[PDB]
Amino acid sequence: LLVAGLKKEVQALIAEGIALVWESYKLDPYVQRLAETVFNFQEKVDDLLIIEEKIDLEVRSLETCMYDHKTFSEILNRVQ
Amino acid sequence: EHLEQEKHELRRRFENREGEWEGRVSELETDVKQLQDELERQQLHLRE
Repeated sequence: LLVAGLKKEVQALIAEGIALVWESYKLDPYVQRLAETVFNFQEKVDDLLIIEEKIDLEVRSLETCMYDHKTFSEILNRVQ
Repeated sequence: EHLEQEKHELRRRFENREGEWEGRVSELETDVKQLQDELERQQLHLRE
């Protein structure tokens, strides 16, 4: 869901290139355009995987953490 | 978009015929060089 907006953008540019042809010189701006968008999509996906695993670890910690408000509240501070 | 396609194809045919011209010029210059070598050889044969 978080990458839903970014992924559609690539599908849009992919949808744009599906109309283009080699005879047009629009291929070369398009090649520049697709690389930038695909480059951003890779980076933001990589960012979320790092963040999402941290959140997964943190929420997992709630199962096994000590039963006191500070221990819980500290964990809920990290996830926030 | 049609103007862009036409422009690209013009650039393409431009470059292709340009390469053809360079090849023709090089081949004719090669003919001139070889034939000048043969003229030198024939003059040397004349003196010999």
